[PDB]
Amino acid sequence: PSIKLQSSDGEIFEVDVEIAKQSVTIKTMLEDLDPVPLPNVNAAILKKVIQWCTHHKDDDDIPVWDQEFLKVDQGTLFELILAANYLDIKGLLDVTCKTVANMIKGKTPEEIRKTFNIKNDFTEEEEAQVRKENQWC
Amino acid sequence: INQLPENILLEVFMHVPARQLLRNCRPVCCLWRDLIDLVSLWKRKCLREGYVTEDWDQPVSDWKVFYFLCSLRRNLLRNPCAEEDMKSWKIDSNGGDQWKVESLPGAHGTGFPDSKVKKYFVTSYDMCLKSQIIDLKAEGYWEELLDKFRPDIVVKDWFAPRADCGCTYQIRVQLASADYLVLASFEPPPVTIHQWNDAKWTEVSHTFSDYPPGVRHIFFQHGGKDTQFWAGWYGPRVTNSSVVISHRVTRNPP
Ligand SMILES: CC(=O)N[C@@H]1[C@@H](O)[C@H](O[C@@H]2O[C@H](CO)[C@@H](O[C@@H]3O[C@H](CO[C@H]4O[C@H](CO)[C@@H](O)[C@H](O)[C@@H]4O)[C@@H](O)[C@H](O[C@H]4O[C@H](CO)[C@@H](O)[C@H](O)[C@@H]4O)[C@@H]3O)[C@H](O)[C@H]2NC(C)=O)[C@@H](CO)O[C@H]1O
Repeated sequence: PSIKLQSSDGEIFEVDVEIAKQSVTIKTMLEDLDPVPLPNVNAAILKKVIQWCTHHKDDDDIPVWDQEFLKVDQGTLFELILAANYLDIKGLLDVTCKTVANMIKGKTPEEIRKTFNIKNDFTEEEEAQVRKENQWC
Repeated sequence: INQLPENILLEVFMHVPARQLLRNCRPVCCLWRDLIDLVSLWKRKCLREGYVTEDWDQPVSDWKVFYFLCSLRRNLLRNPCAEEDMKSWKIDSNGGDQWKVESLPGAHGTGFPDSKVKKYFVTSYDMCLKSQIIDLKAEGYWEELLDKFRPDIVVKDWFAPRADCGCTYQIRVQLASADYLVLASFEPPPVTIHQWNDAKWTEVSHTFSDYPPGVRHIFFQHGGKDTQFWAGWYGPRVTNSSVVISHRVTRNPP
């Protein structure tokens, strides 16, 4: 009892509809509408999405499955949360985001800026920004 | 990473421990600092953590502080119900036969009104007093919170007699400065109760509001002795003692 989703680059994935429904933005797509197309999702992330959605087809910490599943490289993790937002799988969004927050833990204001590579925006107001709340942490 | 939407960046920040999110993630860049200091971060932290229901209905002058107070809010008294024997209590006086634990309801005693409570501390024929000295900063309550906001500190204790013997209950709870100087003192009159009583458990509770600034320790002490000079444990029984710092401040500096 299935539907066909089609990725931004053409690849068609066939899925049962109960699993596919977890994407709000294609449960709504399905109320309107031969394979439904998703041009914001390339085939690779489309699979990791349905791979996760099938794993929670019927349902604090992070599960271990969701941890091994998310042991991907950092750009795939970011595509994954953007796909989760696009598709409105509110579960996948929280697992992937929570994961990014755990990369943030333990790192300094610079060590965070390294492992994610953003450029230093302040001038010396970092002093005004660490100490502002570091006064008591 | 800053490739992400503002809403999504906020959701990541939600899952970051607040003390981390403020002293590390804020000096990363303006783009981050602006978002972290956004009230809707902390509201949604409280939301997700459960501190606030969507029918919240009660104003707060500051949600960052409010979030911490709620997260820290907890009984600072260790081993309050005699489940680890006598651990982490200091025994100021241990008279007669010693301080001793006893399962409820004990001889000539009544049951404790909370089904959760099983055991109780009990005292003997001379002065038995035990205490704890809560270092407030070590428990996470930082200074400017204590002096500039002054969240209501609430203290409770429970005590019952045996029926066949009279006794006396004493309790002192003090808020002490960094110098261990007393700045507020709950010192109710001692309670003596006679022999052939109903053995009923009784809650004592007092709320410290608008205390002076400079409280760094809450010092909690209680105990008693019987008033017939009897071998054994006919002095007062105590259990379920709590100290909790609530989210209500008396002073909203903004
Ligand atoms: C510090 C020191 O050494 N001081 C001693 C005193 O201890 C001693 O006085 C006696 O002390 C004991 C306890 O130390 C007392 O015994 C308790 O008595 C009550 C009841 O007392 C009367 O009432 C009953 C009628 O309802 C009668 O049955 C009874 O015989 C008495 O007339 C009991 O409730 C207690 O027993 C309960 O608890 C024990 C455990 O505590 C349980 O095993 C039992 O199941 C029971 O529930 C005690 O037995 C005793 O009364 C004291 N005696 C007197 C005469 O006062 C004193 C004697 O000189 O010396 C002091 O210096």
